[PDB]
Amino acid sequence: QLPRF
Amino acid sequence: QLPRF
Amino acid sequence: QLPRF
Amino acid sequence: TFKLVVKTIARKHGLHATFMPKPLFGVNGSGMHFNMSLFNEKGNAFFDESGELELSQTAYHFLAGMLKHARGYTAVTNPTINSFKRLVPGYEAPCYIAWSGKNRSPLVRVPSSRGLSTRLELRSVDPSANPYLAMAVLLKAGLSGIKDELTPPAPVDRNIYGMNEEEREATGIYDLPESLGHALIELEKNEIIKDGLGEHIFEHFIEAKTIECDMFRTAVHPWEREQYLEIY
Amino acid sequence: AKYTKEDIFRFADEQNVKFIRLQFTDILGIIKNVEIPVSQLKKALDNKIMFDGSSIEGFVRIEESDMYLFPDLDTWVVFPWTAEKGKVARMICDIYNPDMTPFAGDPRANLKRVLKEMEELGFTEFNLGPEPEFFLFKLDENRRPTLELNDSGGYFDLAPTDLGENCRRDIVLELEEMGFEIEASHHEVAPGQHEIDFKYEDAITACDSIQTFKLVVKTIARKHGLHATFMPKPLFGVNGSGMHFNMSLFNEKGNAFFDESGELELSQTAYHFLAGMLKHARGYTAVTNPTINSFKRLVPGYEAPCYIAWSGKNRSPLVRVPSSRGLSTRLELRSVDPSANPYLAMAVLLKAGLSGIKDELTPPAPVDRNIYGMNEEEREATGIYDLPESLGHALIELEKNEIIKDGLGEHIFEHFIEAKTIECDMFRTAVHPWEREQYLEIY
Amino acid sequence: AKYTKEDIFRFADEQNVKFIRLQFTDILGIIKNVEIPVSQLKKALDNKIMFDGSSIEGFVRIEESDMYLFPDLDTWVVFPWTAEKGKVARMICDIYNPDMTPFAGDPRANLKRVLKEMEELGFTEFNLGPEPEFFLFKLDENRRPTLELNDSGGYFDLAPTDLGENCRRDIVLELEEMGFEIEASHHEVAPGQHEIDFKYEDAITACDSIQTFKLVVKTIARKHGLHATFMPKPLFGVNGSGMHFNMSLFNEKGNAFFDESGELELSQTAYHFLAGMLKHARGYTAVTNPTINSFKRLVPGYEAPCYIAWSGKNRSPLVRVPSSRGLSTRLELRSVDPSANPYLAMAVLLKAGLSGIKDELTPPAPVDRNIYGMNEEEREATGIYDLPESLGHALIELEKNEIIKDGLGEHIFEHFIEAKTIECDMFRTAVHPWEREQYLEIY
Ligand SMILES: NC(=O)CC[C@H](N)C(=O)O
Ligand SMILES: NC(=O)CC[C@H](N)C(=O)O
Ligand SMILES: NC(=O)CC[C@H](N)C(=O)O
Ligand SMILES: [Mg+2]
Ligand SMILES: [Mg+2]
Ligand SMILES: [Mg+2]
Ligand SMILES: [Mg+2]
Ligand SMILES: [Mg+2]
Repeated sequence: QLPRF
Repeated sequence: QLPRF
Repeated sequence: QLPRF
Repeated sequence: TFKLVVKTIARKHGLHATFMPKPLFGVNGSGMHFNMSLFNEKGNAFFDESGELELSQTAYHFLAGMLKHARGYTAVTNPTINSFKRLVPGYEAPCYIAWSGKNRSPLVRVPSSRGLSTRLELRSVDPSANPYLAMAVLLKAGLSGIKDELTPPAPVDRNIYGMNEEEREATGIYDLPESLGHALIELEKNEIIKDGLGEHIFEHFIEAKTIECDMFRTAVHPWEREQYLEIY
Repeated sequence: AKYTKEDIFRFADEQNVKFIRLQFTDILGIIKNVEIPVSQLKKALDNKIMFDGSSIEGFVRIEESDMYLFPDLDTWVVFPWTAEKGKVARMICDIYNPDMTPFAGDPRANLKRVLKEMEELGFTEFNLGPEPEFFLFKLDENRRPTLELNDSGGYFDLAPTDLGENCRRDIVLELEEMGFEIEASHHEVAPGQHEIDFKYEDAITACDSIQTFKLVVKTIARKHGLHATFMPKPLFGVNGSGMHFNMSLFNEKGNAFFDESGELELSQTAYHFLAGMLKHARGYTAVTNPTINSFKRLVPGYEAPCYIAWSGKNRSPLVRVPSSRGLSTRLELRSVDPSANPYLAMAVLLKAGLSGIKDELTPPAPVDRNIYGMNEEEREATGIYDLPESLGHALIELEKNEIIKDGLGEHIFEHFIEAKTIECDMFRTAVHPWEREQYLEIY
Repeated sequence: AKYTKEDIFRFADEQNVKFIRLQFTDILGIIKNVEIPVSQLKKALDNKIMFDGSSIEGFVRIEESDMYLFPDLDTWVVFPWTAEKGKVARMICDIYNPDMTPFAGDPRANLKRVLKEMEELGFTEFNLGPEPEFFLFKLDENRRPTLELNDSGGYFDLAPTDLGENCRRDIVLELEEMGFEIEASHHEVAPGQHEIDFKYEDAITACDSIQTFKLVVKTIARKHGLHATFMPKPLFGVNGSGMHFNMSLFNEKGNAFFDESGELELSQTAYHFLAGMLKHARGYTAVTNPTINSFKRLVPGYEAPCYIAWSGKNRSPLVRVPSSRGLSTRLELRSVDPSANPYLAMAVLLKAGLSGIKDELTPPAPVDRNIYGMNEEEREATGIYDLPESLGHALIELEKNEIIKDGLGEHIFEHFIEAKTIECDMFRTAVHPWEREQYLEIY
């Protein structure tokens, strides 16, 4: 869901 | 127009 | 007279 | 395939090939101008020897559709934060919603070639965009313009950059979104672009781009330190 | 017609070329080109290639304009330094409007128009022989040019000698191999300065040969770890680089400048051409010397011209008449430098000479008394006048003269004036290390 | 009369001075001096010291000429940085011919002559307040100036702060100790640029204070490992250094520029002075800006004047009228730079104002519409004209104007033109690294 963050 | 400047 | 040049 | 091959070959010769819209400040950006033409059974649908500018009514409807929803699909055609750094005046990148045959950085340009080579050029697209999504949204906008038979605005050739924002907002000239967040808002407002993208793609694209915008907004850049660490 | 389409296709097939550089020259004189694979060659020969014509305007371009790329078949040249992964060939191309009309802003098209006017007046051809001079500098570790010359030679000296090096010999050998008509080659007055002379061809062919010569010389010098520069005055206190033009006008009978029964064995046409060239010299000085560095060369004591006068034998005259006669009768203009655009310079010179012929002007008497002997006031009484001392004054003289404007065309004149005024403004507001060395400590 | 001979002898005895620098100013503005032991002081006070007057002519001197060295008693100043092996004192001296007549080639004598003319017309004194600006650069290991500024300050900013350094504070403290009337001191727009303001004194006293201020600032900056420069434009793209002159004319009643019943509370004398100053500005621009670098400062966008106009509140006017009135009424000329000779500039400005008063010229209407908004053509229709863009044009304007020649004197005028034409030629023929970076690989 949020690997970037 | 002005890449030099 | 001209030692600058 | 061209992106992949160019990157591989540049890596072969000890180089890095980048398609970032604006890798450096104060220098020209990178664009991916699209020259599109629509064909039918007879031939080119944009060509008409008896029409004004040798352009068919289909071409004018396509122009009207492309210009009407440009604020809508600007997010899809420029999906990165770095993209809107390219859309600044003075570097030949488009900044206003207008079309012309010969002007300094128009949003849509009509090349002088005619016949089977008649086409419309959109200059706001950058290499970072997804080609499939950009083509889908552009085709949807043009198709909607054709179906609604919208009349395009008169072309501008008076160097719109000459006037201020207020002096040109009186006419039909409008500004493109200045940031990815505003473009995302415009996407969330427009319905035809949503129909052209599909619910699944629209939702996932919006989620990813909102995450990207939030990540960029809360970051602290060295620009801020160079401007305020010593002053304050 | 030296080559046809079938000849070009046969050459491309047999020499195994995979890249073609359709090249042209902008207003500023920079060689530009569009690169196409061999598979597009047929389309290139159909005059169907589109490109951005605004690049011809240089950096002062504003709006993108589509233009055609009519190539010239006779300019087909295959480069030798292309390895084995396909060869590279070039053809100089003409620029045409989308309405099948030659572009007025193209220097080559402007030269063709001026030549058409000359043919209308009654002449056949305008033969030109240039004498370009260039400097050779040693490269640094990072392949950057330095200020060190390759040799401390002399005028006509056997300085490079045998046993390797001798970049002039390699350059002339490869030029001969590429198909260039080289008359002679020698060392110039300045150390590291070399001159190579050409054979006399037509105006357009001579200009194309000049551009190709610059490109080839730069490439070959880079091959041997050297930098070849055509800057009019790279160094202070040393002789500059010139591109003397030996021009001759021909008609159906033969050389129009030759007359066995005339004074100095010169025809009345030659005298009218001299009068026209001298009358408007102050006008086209800007075109023939388009850079700021150019007017650093036009200083007394280095054989560069400084006064508007003509002679058969004098120390640095503006126009010189070589002693050769017959079919070799010609007039030499010495104010031109290698930095100038050959097409624009030829156009303005031809316009001035044609105007002189039409008006039948009487040239002033030649001077042979060493005009440098007197002061400016003592020679201003006679017809001797000074050339412009800076690019701004030359630009003003251009803006005043009308015949040179007609010979350049409105588009080229406006864009040239804009670019040169920007260049002058950029140079004027800069702060040079000379100023710091002269005032930082004193004041 | 502030001091007498006996006072000078008493000072020399009590402060234990062993060296006296009899100093003067040449045409080019360089401070020169003859050094004598204290034992010769009596002879120095007898006006019997001989020296070579040709040094006043600068580098263009030809023949040695003997001249006297009449000192000024009121200019006695003892330097503090002299250790204990005897102190050093100076007195500004007048130059006199061997026939007991003041030398016409001395700038101070010329200023005295112009002041005598002004007193003949009816006025008493010409008060002047200068606003000199200077740059501070860091020295290298070999005690050579570099291009790095001492601080990245701002306009009126508290940039140097406390806790050491603050060279401006030390400079103003030592100037106050030496006996200087300092009004204020602040940081200028450019980083590393500082301004110190003076009190309003007589013309001669103000010029002497300017010269002493330059000397003291340079010495103190060298003490703290810094280089203080008064170059008009040491760096490109940054604000230049100016020496705005606030001048006021006095009579027996009081300030001649003040009139409560006049428009803008200005007398007719002030308007005549404005008309004279504006009419001949193109004439004395050469004298007020004598270096090549000076005209690099006179460019738009850096608050330096560029057009001949006056205003009470405008972006960079040539002449500005401060809002203060009464005895503080004055006219400010902003085209002067620190490199100018104070005596020559004051002489030419006084001559222009006096001519305007005598002719009763009507000044043009003030401009407050941001003349920078229009183009050159759109403002040339009105009375707005451009200042000379180069030293050569300014020298031509000098050679045309006659009133400025009368205010300078034949000797000073001839020697100034000679020296400055050499400077122009020296700069014109030089090859700068700008050209070797714009046309090297390009051509
Ligand atoms: N010459 C051009 O039109 C280049 C356009 C520019 N590179 C862009 O990204 O839009
Ligand atoms: N010997 C010569 O004539 C050389 C002339 C000189 N090199 C020039 O540039 O004009
Ligand atoms: N703030 C100012 O007025 C500074 C003016 C500028 N330093 C000059 O030299 O003219
Ligand atoms: Mg395009
Ligand atoms: Mg030669
Ligand atoms: Mg020659
Ligand atoms: Mg100030
Ligand atoms: Mg001021």
